Amino acid sequence: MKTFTAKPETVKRDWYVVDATGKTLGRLATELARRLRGKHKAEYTPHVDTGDYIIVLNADKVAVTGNKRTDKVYYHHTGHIGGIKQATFEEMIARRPERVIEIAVKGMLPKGPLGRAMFRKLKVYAGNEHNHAAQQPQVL
Amino acid sequence: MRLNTLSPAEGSKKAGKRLGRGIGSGLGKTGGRGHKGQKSRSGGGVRR
Amino acid sequence: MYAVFQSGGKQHRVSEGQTVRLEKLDIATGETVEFAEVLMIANGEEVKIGVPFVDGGVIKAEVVAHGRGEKVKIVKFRRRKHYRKQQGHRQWFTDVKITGISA
Amino acid sequence: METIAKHRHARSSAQKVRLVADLIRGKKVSQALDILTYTNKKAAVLVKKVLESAIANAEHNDGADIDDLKVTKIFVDEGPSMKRIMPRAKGRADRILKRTSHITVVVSDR
Amino acid sequence: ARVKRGVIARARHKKILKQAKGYYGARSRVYRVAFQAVIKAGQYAYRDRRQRKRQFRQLWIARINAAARQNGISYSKFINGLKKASVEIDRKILADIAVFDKVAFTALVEKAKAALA
Amino acid sequence: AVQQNKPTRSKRGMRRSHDALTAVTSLSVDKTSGEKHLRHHITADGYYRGRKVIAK
RNA sequence: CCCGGCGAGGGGAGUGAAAAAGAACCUGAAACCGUGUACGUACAAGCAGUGGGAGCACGCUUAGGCGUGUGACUGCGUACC
RNA sequence: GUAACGGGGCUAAACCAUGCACCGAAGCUGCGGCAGCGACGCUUAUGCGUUGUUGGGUAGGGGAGCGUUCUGUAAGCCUG
Ligand SMILES: [Mg+2]
Ligand SMILES: [Mg+2]
Ligand SMILES: [Mg+2]
Ligand SMILES: [Mg+2]
Ligand SMILES: [Mg+2]
Ligand SMILES: [Mg+2]
Ligand SMILES: [Mg+2]
Ligand SMILES: [Mg+2]
Ligand SMILES: [Mg+2]
Ligand SMILES: [Mg+2]
Repeated sequence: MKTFTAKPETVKRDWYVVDATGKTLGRLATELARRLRGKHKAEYTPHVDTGDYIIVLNADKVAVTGNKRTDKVYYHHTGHIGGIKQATFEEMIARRPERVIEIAVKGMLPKGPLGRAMFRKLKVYAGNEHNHAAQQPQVL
Repeated sequence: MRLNTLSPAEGSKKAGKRLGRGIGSGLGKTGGRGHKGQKSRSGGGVRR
Repeated sequence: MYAVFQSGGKQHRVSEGQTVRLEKLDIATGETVEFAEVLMIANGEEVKIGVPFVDGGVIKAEVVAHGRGEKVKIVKFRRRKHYRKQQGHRQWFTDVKITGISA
Repeated sequence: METIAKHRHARSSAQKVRLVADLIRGKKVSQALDILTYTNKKAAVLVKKVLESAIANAEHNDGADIDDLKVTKIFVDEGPSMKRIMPRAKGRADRILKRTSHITVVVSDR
Repeated sequence: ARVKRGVIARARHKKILKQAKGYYGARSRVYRVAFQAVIKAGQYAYRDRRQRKRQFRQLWIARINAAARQNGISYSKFINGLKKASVEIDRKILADIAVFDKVAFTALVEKAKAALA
Repeated sequence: AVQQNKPTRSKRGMRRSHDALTAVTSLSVDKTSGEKHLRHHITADGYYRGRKVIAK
C-alpha cells in the first residue's frame, strides 16, 4: 500500500491567550478561526476534532470597520413569528459585548458537527485578565 | 490404459464446425436491453 | 537510510519495507534483476544528512529489491448514469510487489 | 430443548401476547408464575399455561425443582390466521384478519 | 419450448441483493429499490473515485502551506523557489510525510528558500 | 386522511416505545401462601387481618 | 407416561434410513414478523449512499498502519420510469 | 425573515493600471491496461514487438456474445 495523512485523534490541547485587547477586529477573526481548525498544523487535518483552545481577552473592545460601529445590525429573528424579528446595532452592544467576535468568528467554521463543537475553544470574556479560571492553570 | 487425465482422446464424428455466416444472426427479438420498445414516438407500424 | 525512490507517481517512505508499484514490464521475474534507482527522486529525507531534492550520485545513487511482482487486483465498479443505460463493465489492475534494499 | 413448551396458535395475534411476555423472561419462574397470575389481561393466555408445561416437562422427565429453572428465553412468532370478511356500509366489504401466533417458551436454565 | 424463468430470475436480482451491502431497510430488503440503491453507490462510484484527487491534494497542499509557514513563507513562494530550484521535481504528497519529519523536511524549505540567484 | 408513504419499521417500533409493565411484586401476603394483592386476600378465603366470612 | 378443561397445543417415549417425513406432512425461496449477539446512535437537519476516516469487536493476520462486522466526525450528492 | 455580495467579514479581502507566484477540470503530461483504424520490425492464414490515431451518445443502424427449456452426439459421461 501507500499512505494517508496521520491525524488519528490527535491531542494538541492548548492555552493560547489571544488578548486582542485592542484594535484587532474583523480580519482578526480569521486567525482565531484558523487557529481553531489547525493552520500551522503540527499533525492536524480539517476533518478531526480539537479546536486548539484559545482565549480572547477583553473582546468588549474593537474599532470595528470604518463605520459599522453605529451602522451595522446583526439580525436574528426569534422564532415565534408575530414578525418580531430582532435587530440590534453595534454601538447598541452594551449588555453583552462578549457575544460579538464570537458571533463573527462563527460561520467561518466548517458548518456542522465538527465546526460546531469547535467554537467553545474561544471563551468570550469582556474585561481583560478576569476569571481567567477558564484555564487559569496554564496559558501562553 | 490410463483412465482420465487424458484431456480427452478423440472428437465425435458429427462435429458440424464453422459456417456461422451460413447462420449467425438468428436475430434477438426486440425486447432486451433495459429500455427498448423502440420505433417512432407513434410506433407507426402496427397499422399496415 | 530511508525510502526515496520514485517511478509511477513517486512514493517512498519505507526503508526495509516493501512497496507495490506499476509493472516494471522491462523485467520483473521472481527474484529481482538489475533494478535501477536514484537519489535523483526529489526526496529530501534520506538519512540524517539532508540531501536536497536531487543532489548528486551519478551512477549508483542507490538501489532496491523485488518482491513477487504479480497478482491482478479488483475495483470493478459499474456505471450507467441516468442517460438511458449502457456500460456495466468491471476493471482489475496489474501491479508489482518489489521490496527494496540498501536505500 | 430442555422442556420446550410451545402453544402454537392461541387465537390472540402476536403483538398482543408479546407484551405479556417481555418483562417476564429470564430468571424468576417462581416470580413469572406470580407476575403472570396477577397481571390482568387475556394476553396471559397459555403463557401461564406453557410455563406450567415448560416446568411440568422439566419435572416429569427431568431433575429440577422450584428453586431452579429461570426461563432462559421466550419469544412469539406469527401464525396462520383466519381470513373472514365484514359487511360494512354501502356495497363495500372489508377483509378481517383473525390473527394468531405460536407462543413457545424454554426453561433450559438451571 | 419451456422457460418458467424462476431459478434464473431469483438468481438475477440476488446478485443485487447480495451487494446490498447493508443499506437502509427497503433499500437492502426489497428488490426494486435495491436496483436504484446504486445511483450514488455504483453509478457515482466508477467516476467518483477518480474525482477524489481534490480531497487529498487540498489536504497535502494544506499540510504544506501549513508547515512551510514556520518562517511565515507563502505556499505560492515555496513551490516557486523549489521549482526554479534544483532538479526538485518531486515535492508533492510528501506534505503529510513532511509532517512525519520536520527536521528532514524543514531543510527542503532552505533549498527552495534560496529563490534568489 | 391517509399516510402518503409507508411508515418504516424503525417507525412502528419507535411508536410502540410505551409498552409499559406492572407487577411491582409488592406485598402479596401477610398470612397465606404468598397470594393476595396489595390489599385484599383471596376472596371467600381472604381477609385483611383475619378470616373474612370464609377462609380455608 | 406427563402439563391441559377427559380441550387445544405441546414435552418425552416409541416406528422409521430419516419425524431436519407427524399428517398444516417431498424440496421449502422472497416479501413480512421475531429471540440472541456485535458495533453505531438521545446539540443533530435533506434520495440515506459514495470518497476520507477515528474508535470498538472477531481472526489477530502466527511478526508489519492486514481480512470481516460496525461505522463517530468529514467532501460530495434532489429516486427509477 | 436578516434577505439586491452565497455567509462571515472586509476601508481594502472594493476600483483603475503593471508585474510575477500559486490554486484550479474527467482539459494536457506522466505510468500501467483494453478495443477499432494505419504504420513500422518479426513473421506469416498469421499472430505478435513498438507505434501515429480514435473510443460522450437519445431515435436509430451495424457487430460480437452470456444464460434458460426442449432434440441429436447419450445405455456416453456425472450420480445414494
Ligand atoms: Mg460546506
Ligand atoms: Mg422498463
Ligand atoms: Mg410526436
Ligand atoms: Mg412510449
Ligand atoms: Mg486533476
Ligand atoms: Mg415440507
Ligand atoms: Mg450524543
Ligand atoms: Mg473507503
Ligand atoms: Mg459509444
Ligand atoms: Mg439506440
